[PDB]
Amino acid sequence: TASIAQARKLVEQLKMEANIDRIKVSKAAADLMAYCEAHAKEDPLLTPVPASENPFREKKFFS
Amino acid sequence: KKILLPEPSIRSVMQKYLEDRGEVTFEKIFSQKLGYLLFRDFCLNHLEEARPLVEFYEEIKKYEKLETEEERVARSREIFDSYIMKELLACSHPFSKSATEHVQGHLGPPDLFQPYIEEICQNLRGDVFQKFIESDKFTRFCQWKNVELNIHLTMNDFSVHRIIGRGGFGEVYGCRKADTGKMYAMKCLDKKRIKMKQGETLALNERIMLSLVSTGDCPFIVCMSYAFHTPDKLSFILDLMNGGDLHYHLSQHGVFSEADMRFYAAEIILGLEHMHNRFVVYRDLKPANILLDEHGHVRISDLGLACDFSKKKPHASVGTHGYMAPEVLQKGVAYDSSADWFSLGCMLFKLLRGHSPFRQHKTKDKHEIDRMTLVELPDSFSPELRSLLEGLLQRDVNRRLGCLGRGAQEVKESPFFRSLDWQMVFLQKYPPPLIPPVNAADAFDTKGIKLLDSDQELYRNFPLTISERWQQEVAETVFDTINAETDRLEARKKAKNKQLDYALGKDCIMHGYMSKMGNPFLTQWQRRYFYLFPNRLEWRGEGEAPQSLLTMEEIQSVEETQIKERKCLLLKIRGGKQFILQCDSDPELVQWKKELRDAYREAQQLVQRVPKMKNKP
Amino acid sequence: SELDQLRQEAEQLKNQIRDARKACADATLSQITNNIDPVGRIQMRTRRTLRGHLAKIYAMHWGTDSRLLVSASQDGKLIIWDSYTTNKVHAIPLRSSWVMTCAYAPSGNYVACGGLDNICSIYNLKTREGNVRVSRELAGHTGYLSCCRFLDDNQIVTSSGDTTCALWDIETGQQTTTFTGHTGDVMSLSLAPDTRLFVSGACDASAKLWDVREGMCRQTFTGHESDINAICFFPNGNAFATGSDDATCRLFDLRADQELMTYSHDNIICGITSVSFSKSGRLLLAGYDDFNCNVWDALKADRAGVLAGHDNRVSCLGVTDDGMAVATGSWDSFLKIWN
Ligand SMILES: Fc1ccc([C@@H]2CCNC[C@H]2COc2ccc3n[nH]cc3c2)cc1
Ligand SMILES: [Mg+2]
Repeated sequence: TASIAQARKLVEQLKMEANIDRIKVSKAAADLMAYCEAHAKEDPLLTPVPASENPFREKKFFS
Repeated sequence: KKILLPEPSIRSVMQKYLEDRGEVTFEKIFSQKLGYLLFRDFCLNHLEEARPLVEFYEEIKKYEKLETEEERVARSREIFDSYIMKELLACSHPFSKSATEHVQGHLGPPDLFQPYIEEICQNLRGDVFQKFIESDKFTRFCQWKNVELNIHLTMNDFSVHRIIGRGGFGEVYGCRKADTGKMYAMKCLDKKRIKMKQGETLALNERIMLSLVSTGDCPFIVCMSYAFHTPDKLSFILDLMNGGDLHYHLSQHGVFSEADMRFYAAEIILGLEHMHNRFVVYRDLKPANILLDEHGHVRISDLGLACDFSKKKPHASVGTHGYMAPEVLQKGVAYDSSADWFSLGCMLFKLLRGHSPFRQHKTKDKHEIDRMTLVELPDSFSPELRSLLEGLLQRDVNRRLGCLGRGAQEVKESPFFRSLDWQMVFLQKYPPPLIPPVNAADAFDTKGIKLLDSDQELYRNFPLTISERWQQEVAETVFDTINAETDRLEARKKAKNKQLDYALGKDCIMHGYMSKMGNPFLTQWQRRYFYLFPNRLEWRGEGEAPQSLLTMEEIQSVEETQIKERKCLLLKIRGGKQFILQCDSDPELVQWKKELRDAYREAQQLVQRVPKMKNKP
Repeated sequence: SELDQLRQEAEQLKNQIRDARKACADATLSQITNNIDPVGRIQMRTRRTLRGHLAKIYAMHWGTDSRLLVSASQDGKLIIWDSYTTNKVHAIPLRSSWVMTCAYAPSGNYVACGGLDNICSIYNLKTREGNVRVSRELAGHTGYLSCCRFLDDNQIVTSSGDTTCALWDIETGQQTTTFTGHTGDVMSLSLAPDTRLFVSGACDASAKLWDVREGMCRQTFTGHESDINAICFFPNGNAFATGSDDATCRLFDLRADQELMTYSHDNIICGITSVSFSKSGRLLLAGYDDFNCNVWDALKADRAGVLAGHDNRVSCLGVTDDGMAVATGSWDSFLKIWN
């Protein structure tokens, strides 16, 4: 608490955190929504899958 | 009937039990009869590093017991040459330079190797003692110690024989301890006869006195090996004396000669010396309280009126009138061992004249005898016998024999005992004058009495077992034979596992056998092997991994309970459930309670500071 | 005072960071995703129930094969399960009963665990004669091990109750890089897919994004009102979700450098123990202390599913890399596979 090097290390870190390039939340949000639509075709939890491709429904034949 | 040792798995519980009492030091295990027998077995047969160190110790002990210099000179040559000199040749003596100096010049006594004894202990007090703890012999020591600390004697542990003594508040039987076959004497006192005469203090005091004296293996005092009680009887397990008392033999044989009395006087003196070295005054020395054994040697018995002047002297007039010293018979006069020497002079006088020295002309009244408080010795007495009796019967304690600073030694040096070698007296080598051939120990001789809980709590700390006495009895009877039967049994258990340890390599605290309770209405007690971990308590079945367990977080309290007069542990679980565990021995019950209490208290305090583990609303 | 100045301009820099963030909140994620269709009712049923652990289950981890998974339990054991057959591949007895976390290497050749022993223990699975020996004991932390994740078979990142994270070299055992910054017990971490970055939640109610190679902290995300117990990266690596004892899950974006969404409800008060995304990131699964696992619409912040099957606290969860199923470990000593 009473350390000067502790205060320096804190300030120089808050400089690294403050001097970054930020984008608009709308830009960051659209990129996330666009990713979910781009891979909604590849998400087994999002879309129902038949018992053949699903190794957990009623398969039991495994390697 | 026979004594049975617990399984080797008992080591895990016993080792922590003894470590919590500092009983796992070299000094405390080496000075025990059974511990020594196991330590030497490890050193002689299982470790060539310590084999010469212990052979040297045993040869010295055999040399200390030697009697004559005719034998001490011949043996001291072999011990010095074979053990000390041979190593100096090959320059490998592991003893201090000065240690050999003291023994070297001393050439042409029994205690010449005492400086070496300390040096041998140093060479064993340490890394040699460490490998013994880790060896299978210390496991066998834990197997025997568990038996010693689980002794709960009852009448059923003995085969009672005929009565060998009546008097006081009970009677004495000859008996045989079934588990080892040792012949003892059972002094069985009726509590109702004790409370009726307000003699609780007397009975309680006798065991306290027996406890102070029953060590060292004294051959001239009726020592105690065990003490237990039933709801109605107080049992003392004492040395067997089936030859009757002197009071009886004094009337059958008659008066004794000076030489026949020199035998009895010599052995009683050594007995008095043993009590006085332990700060115990007998205060009731008379022919009635001196028993004979099968051969004719004598012992001092019945320590009821014995007192302890270790810290503060007594001063009351307690004893049998006609034998009490002037510093005793009067009231308000402090005293110590000085009373027994005057009692000896009064008693020795009776063995010659057939009557008490002051009971003149066979008077009957008690106050006729205590009057003469200052001594006319018959003319037939030898000059040396008078010099002894006059010193023992002096009114003044400053001018009393045996009360001049050196104690019993002053009585040994009397010219009446010039003919005696006191070493041979101690070894019971001198022939007893009277060999007993049976109603030979009687003394000078109502129902509807209450036995409340206040009476049973007076005899609360009465149960006692002398550790030195029990280990000696075991060592001379079944110790060698039981270790062999146990070894053949443990080897079959170990060899069977190949054709057939969960605690190693982990952070296991303690593991052993307990019996959890299933349905109590079915007498369902399942013996499982338990493993205690810092956070859980697991148990397993027959050759199977632990099916279930019990976490330390669940445990709320560890309490001791009774189930069918059997001590069990009561674990209260967080869900209001109960968990009952029966231990196979008292030390297992104690250690499991402490370790479980320590574990759940530590684990609960540790989880409290862990957000991943603690409980949150 | 020089110390009073460095504290003065430190609080003056924090206001600059908040202003820079508020200069980017032109819209909300809820506004952006207001147009897309809801996900409906995600109905998952218990496919497998993994039985074996004797006490509470504290942590789990899937293998990259989306079949094998490792679990750490209060019974001082690691069990590597075959999710397809419910058979135990390995029953590793641990040397310390106080285990808290476990990890499964991407290669599946090594597993790690640790806890109040303050050591990360690396176990080699495929040995010479099919044994499970301890291959390395990474000692260096002064507090309990809270989480650990393999980078490969030679480097691993750990988090501890000493308010630090660490990068280890497995072969040499050295503490290669340390990640100082947190002011409270670090609880969980999650690696970015590219493994140049990782985030970490601590009991200081903050999460930090670290650079593995540079050994520094790039961004610090605040917002939670209680201890952050869980954290997981969004599949595209530009965002991550957290779970806390404040009964909320929150979503943070790295490029916007602020919170985007909060997953809460007045109906829920118990803390979150674990979080994970579906393969596409559209679903956010969180394990709660009320013995339930809730499925959240990551884009619309609406509760879409519930996994009810455990009688005690759901202490950990995880989705297979192929997104086929979701495992749930709980204090009731059971693991259940949901699909
Ligand atoms: F309860 C009793 C029983 C007997 C005696 C007698 C009464 C006569 N004087 C000797 C004593 C001690 O009696 C014996 C008799 C035989 C023994 N063997 N071992 C101890 C023994 C003690 C005293 C109290
Ligand atoms: Mg007196």
